[PDB]
Amino acid sequence: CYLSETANLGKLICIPMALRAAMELNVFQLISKFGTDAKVSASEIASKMPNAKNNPEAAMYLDRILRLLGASSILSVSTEKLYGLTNSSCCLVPRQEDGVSLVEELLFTSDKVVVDSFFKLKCVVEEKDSVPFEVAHGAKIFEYAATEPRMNQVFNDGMAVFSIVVFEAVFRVYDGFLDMKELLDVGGGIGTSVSKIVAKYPLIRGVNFDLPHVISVAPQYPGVEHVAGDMFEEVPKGQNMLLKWVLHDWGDERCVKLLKNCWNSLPVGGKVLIIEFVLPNELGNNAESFNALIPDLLLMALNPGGKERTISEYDDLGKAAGFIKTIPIPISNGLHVIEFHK
Amino acid sequence: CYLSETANLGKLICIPMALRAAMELNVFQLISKFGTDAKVSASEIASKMPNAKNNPEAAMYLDRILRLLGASSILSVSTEKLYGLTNSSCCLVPRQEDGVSLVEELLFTSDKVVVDSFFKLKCVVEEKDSVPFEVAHGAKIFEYAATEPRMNQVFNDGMAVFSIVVFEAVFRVYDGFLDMKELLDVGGGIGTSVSKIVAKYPLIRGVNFDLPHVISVAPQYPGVEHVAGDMFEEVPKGQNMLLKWVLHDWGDERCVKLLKNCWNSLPVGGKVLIIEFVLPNELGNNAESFNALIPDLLLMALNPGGKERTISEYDDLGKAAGFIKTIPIPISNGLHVIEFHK
Repeated sequence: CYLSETANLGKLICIPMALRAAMELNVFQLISKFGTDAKVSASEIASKMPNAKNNPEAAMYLDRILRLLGASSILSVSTEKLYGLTNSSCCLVPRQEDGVSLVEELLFTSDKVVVDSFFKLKCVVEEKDSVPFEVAHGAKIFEYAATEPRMNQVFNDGMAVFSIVVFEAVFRVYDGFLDMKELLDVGGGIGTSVSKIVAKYPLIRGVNFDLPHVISVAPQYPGVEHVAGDMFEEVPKGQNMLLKWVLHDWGDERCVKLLKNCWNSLPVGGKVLIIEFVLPNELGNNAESFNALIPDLLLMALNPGGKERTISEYDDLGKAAGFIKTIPIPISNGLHVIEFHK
Repeated sequence: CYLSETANLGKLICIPMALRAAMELNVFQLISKFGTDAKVSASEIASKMPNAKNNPEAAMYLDRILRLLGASSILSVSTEKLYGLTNSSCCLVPRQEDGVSLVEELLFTSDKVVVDSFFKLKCVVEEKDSVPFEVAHGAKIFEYAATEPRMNQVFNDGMAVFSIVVFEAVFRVYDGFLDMKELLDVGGGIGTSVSKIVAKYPLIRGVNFDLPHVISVAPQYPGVEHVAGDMFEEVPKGQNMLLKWVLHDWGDERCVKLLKNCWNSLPVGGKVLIIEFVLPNELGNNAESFNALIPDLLLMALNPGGKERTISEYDDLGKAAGFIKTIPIPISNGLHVIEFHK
């Protein structure tokens, strides 16, 4: 009956926006600053909030946003209501170690520019060659970013803090980093990714490869030697090559051409490591299943032409260039490390 | 484990914006226009979209979206993917009788002018007397809606549909109407409510009562006398009064005067009927909880004066006006008739 689905389906938008506002207001942190498995009032949390000081009602409005995150299991409740951090609410407290937390990723996935793009998802389907983001902002995404600092930050801050947790995950399972001479990181960005590798495997020689306009600003890393160029023209010579989140940006023709350029500048007895989220064929309310789908949608909103992929499809791509024995390694919740051997 | 909490919290934004594009692309009617327990595929669904006749990749993208819906169980999945309506997917298919769905309501809860307002939920906690809608748009809700047809209509079409399903329930459960001659709808707008009531119970002389400019347009219905005026000044005399989704738009001191004025124009054994979704005293992942939270959020966003309330709070209000019996009557998933007996 309807008055069922008015709640089931009507909560769907309400939760993320309530979460977002909580993140924006620190909440998840200010709560942790009180203790281990602690349990706090709205009136308290708002008391540890500078620009609330001037607002009386600060208390009651916060209690209304929180009880939603409560009922959502995103927070935990006791009785004046008392909220406390949860398993999948701890990823929102920045570590005292660095400052890391899922916050920066999530504030990006749900940014007005991402959602305003989603608000036009119905266009990939109706109009051929429509870019939701373009339809939504009337600029090529890279044009927009060039003139929109806040948008640029949010994207970079996000795919970084993310990349970190993605790498901590690979520096836990994967062993293949022991017994490497050099990795050549393709579309390596400004080298951070590999910087990380060089420092936990000094055994390795670091080559960051990306476009000249990128490389020119890349910081200087011990082990990381930068090299500018067009990976679609020619990847540089090397033994081990990284492709973390590069193939999902690109189609099939183009994905091959890059994977080809890698075979060439790679010796026999040597592999291209490809760090991705592999799309199961059995999609379910699995984090396996959802870690592929989130990007697919983001990829449809921001990059009509990219796509996440099933282990079947990587193996088709990473073979029509001339590889064999594509050895996929499960890492966590879908993070595979599809090895492409020459 | 981060890489787990990146889907649980990550999906929270994608699902809604997917459902939207789905409803918008008209996916739930087309899967139905196939059969009863039909399992259909993007390729076919696409060919039914006359707008997607000329966008080759049409199907490919629809598939990419519908996947995300399958995972979350809006749709149902099988093996190419084949999807079909479900209990929920169903409540988004316009009925043979009336053309009614949750669609119009869910397309409003998630409309851009509402999300935009959600993207300032935090303002309610910080800046005192702040109204996210106003922060986000410049205008007050009504200023904006008078110069913005598309928004105005979306809001009507949603409030419309919601009422229809909300009553169908009331009437399946509440014995009180059979046993009434006069019903005065206080804040009835164009009195579409007190019509539905009189139409099903024609021994009732209905009175619809709202402000001149509202009443100034209401149409004419059999068994309904319209009456212009200001409920917070005087309320017309009447055997019984209805107050559907009124109390919740106002704060305690101002609900009390409205209910006072009501108690002043009632005979003894007269009663105010309060139709609200009621805030449970302990919340959870239950339709009784969200059916109260969703509106309590939309309020903070669009009218922060308004709140949802607990049966005990509604009772305190009534008693303040000098009624003397509160009979809470559960209807469905949190929906109530609360009777204030004079």
